[PDB]
Amino acid sequence: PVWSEPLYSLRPEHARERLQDDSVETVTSIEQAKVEEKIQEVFSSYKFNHLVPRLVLQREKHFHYLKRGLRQLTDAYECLDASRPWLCYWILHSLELLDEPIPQIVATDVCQFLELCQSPDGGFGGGPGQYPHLAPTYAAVNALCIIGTEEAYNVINREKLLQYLYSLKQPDGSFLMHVGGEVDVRSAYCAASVASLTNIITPDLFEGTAEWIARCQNWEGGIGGVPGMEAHGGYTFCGLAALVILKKERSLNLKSLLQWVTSRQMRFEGGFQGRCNKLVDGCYSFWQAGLLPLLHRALHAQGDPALSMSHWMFHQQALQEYILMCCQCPAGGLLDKPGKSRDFYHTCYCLSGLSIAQHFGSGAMLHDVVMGVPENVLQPTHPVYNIGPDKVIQATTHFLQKPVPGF
Amino acid sequence: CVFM
Amino acid sequence: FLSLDSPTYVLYRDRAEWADIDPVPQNDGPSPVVQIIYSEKFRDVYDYFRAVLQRDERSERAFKLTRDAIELNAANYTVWHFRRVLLRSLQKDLQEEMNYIIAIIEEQPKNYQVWHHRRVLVEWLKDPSQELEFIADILNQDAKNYHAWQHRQWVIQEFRLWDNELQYVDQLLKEDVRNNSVWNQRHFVISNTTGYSDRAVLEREVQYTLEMIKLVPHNESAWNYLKGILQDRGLSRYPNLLNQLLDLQPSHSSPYLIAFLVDIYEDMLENQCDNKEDILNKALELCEILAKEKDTIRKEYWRYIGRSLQSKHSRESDIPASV
Ligand SMILES: CC(C)=CCC/C(C)=C/CC/C(C)=C/COP(=O)(O)OP(=O)(O)O
Ligand SMILES: [Zn+2]
Repeated sequence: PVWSEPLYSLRPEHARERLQDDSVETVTSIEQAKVEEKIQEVFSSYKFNHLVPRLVLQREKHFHYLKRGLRQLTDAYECLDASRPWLCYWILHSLELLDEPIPQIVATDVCQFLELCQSPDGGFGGGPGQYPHLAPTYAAVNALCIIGTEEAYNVINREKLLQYLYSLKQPDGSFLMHVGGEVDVRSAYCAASVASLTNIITPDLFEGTAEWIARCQNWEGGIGGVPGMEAHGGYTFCGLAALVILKKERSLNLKSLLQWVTSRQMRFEGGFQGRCNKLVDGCYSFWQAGLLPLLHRALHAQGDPALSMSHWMFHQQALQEYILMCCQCPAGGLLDKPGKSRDFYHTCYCLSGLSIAQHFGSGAMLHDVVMGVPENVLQPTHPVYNIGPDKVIQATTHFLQKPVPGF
Repeated sequence: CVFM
Repeated sequence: FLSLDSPTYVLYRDRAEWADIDPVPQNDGPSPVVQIIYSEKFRDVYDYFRAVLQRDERSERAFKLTRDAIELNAANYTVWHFRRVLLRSLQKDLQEEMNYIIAIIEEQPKNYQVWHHRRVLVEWLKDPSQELEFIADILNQDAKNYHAWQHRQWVIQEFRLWDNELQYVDQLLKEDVRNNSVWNQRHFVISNTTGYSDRAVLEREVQYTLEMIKLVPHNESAWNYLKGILQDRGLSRYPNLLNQLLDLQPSHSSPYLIAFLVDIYEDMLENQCDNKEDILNKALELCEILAKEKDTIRKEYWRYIGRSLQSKHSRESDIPASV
C-alpha cells in the first residue's frame, strides 16, 4: 500500500527496537544508546529532508579508493606496515566483489611483491624482510588465488610452506601465529585455509586441532580466542571455518552456536556486534553473518529438514540496510559505523558481508535479495575463504595436480 | 576490532 | 636516551654513533603495490632497523633502536622478536623491561604483540606478582579489553591465583552488570574452582542471576549466563524454573524471557514431558510471537525453531505415513 515503507529500518514500529535500559544506566547502556541515537539520525535523514530514500552502493567512489590504494597509501597506513599482504588481499577482494577486473600489470606486480614477502623458510611476512606470520600468510595466499594465474599460484613455495606450518604446530593441537608468537584460534583457521587451498595437508598436520578448536566454544555458544575466553565473532568465524575445512564441524554444539550468532544481530541498527553487550560494527557483517552460510551447510549436511531453502538465518534485509545507509564513506570506502573513518579492512568486510546478505545458495536452490538499486548486487563470496567461489575451485583444482609435499 |  | 617525541629528536642518519652503519632501504621491488609513503622519521628508523637485523647486531644501540621502531609501529612483530633476542643476548634486566612493557600496553592496549611480550617476560621471570593489579588498571580504562581478560585468565590459571577473582568479578559486575566479559570471567572462576555440579553453588548462582535479571530484565548477559549454566544438565531437569519465569512475564518481560521459555519447552519435548501436545503449541505460539512481533530481527531463526519443533514433536511426528 501507499503508506507502506519498504525499508525495514524506517518503518514506524522499528522505533520499538530502541534500547530499553530499565532505568539502570551503566557504561554499556550509555554507549549503546549513543550509537542508536546516531544511527536513528541516519535513518530519519530522508524524512527530515523530505526526500525519497534511495539505497545506492557508491561503486565508482569505492573503485577509485581501491584502485589507488592498491598502488600507494598515505602514512596513515604506517600502523599496517607489518600487514601489507592484507592490504593486497583486502583491496583485490573488494575489487573482485565489485566485479572490477585486475589488470595483468597489477596482477604481476602483486605477485612479485608477495614473493619479496615470502620467507626463505616458508610462509609470508608483513613486508619484505619481515619474519613469516600466519596472518599475512593467509592474506598472501588468498590474494594470489584471487589473481588465480599460473604465475600467482607459482609464487607459493609449497614445501617450505608445509615446513613452516609444522614449525608452528603445538602438542595440544593449536598453532603459534609465528615463531615465538601468540596462540589463538586465528592460527588454526589461517593454517587450514592455506594448507587446504595449496593441497599440503598431511595425515597428522591437524592432529588434535579440531579438538583444540572445540575447547574454545564456551557457555555462550560462540567461540573465544583460546579455551576459557569470551565468545567473539572474529574467533568464532575462525573456529567454525577451520572446522568446516577439516570436516569436523560436528565437534561443536552447532545448536548453541546458531543461537549465539543469531543473537549478535542488533535489533535496532541491523548490523552485528562482535560479542554480547558491545557495539555494532560493519566488519562483523562478515565475521558474524558469514557463520550462517557455514551453519546452513553443516546442518544441511546432517539432513536438517527444517532449514529454509531461500534465506540465511539472519535478517538479510536489515544487514544490507545497515551497510548501505550507515557504512559508506561519501568519498569512497566503507566503515565500522557512522563517525568512524574509512579503511581497507572495513571496505573488504562490509562488502563481503553485503554479498553474503544478498546471496543465498544451497546446492540447486538459489535466491537473492538486493536492497536498493539493482546495480548494488556484488559478486558472491565463498563463506570459508572469503574469496570468489570460482577462485576457490580454480585454485584447489590446480593444486590438486601437485602431490602433497613428501609425496 | 583488531585482527593481528 | 632520546625519545621519539622529544623536541630535540634527531634522525638516525644524523647520529655520529651510527655513522659506521649503512642503512638498508626497504626492498619493495621495481614497481611497488600497496606502497606506504612513510614519514621521514619512520623510514629512517626502519632503514636502520633493517641494517641491524640484517647483520644480526646484538648491541645496546640496536636495543635502544627497537624501542623507537616499536613506538613507530607497535604491531611490527619482527621488531618484537629481535628485541626479545637482544634481551637475552645482552642480559638485560627483565624488571626494567617489565616497566617498559607496562607503559607501552597502557598506551596501546589493543595490540597482540605487547600482551604476548608481557607474557613472555612473566614466564621468563616466573613472577606473576604484578599481574592482577596491572591488568586491573587496564580494565579500569576499558573493562572489556579482550587481551587484558585473556592475559588475566592465563596468569590466574598458570599460577593458580584463584583466591580473590570471584570478589573482583563481583566488584566489576556491580560497576556494570551488563559487562559480558565479567560474566565470562565469573564462569571461568567458578568452573575451575568449585565447578557447577555442587548443588549449593549452582543454586547460589541461579539465585544471583535471577536477581540481576529482576533488576535489569533487558540485560542479555544475565540471561545468557543463566542459560549457560543450566543448559548443560538440561533445562527440563529443573521443574521450578519454568513456573518462576512465567511469574516474571507480567512485570519483567523481554524477548529474552520469551526465548528462554521456548528453550525450556524445547528441552521438555526432548525429554518426553507430559502433555507433549500442550507444550509444543505453547512453544510454536511463542516462536510466532517472536518472529512476528517481539523479536523480528531474528524472524528466520524463530521460524526455523518453530519448524524444527513441529518437525519432530507434532502428534503426527511419530505416526507412520499410511495411518
Ligand atoms: C584470520 C583473522 C586474522 C581473523 C581475525 C578475526 C577477528 C576480527 C578477531 C577479533 C579479535 C578481537 C580481540 C577483537 C576485540 O577488539 P575490540 O574490543 O576492539 O572489538 P569489539 O568491541 O567489537 O569486540
Ligand atoms: Zn570492525
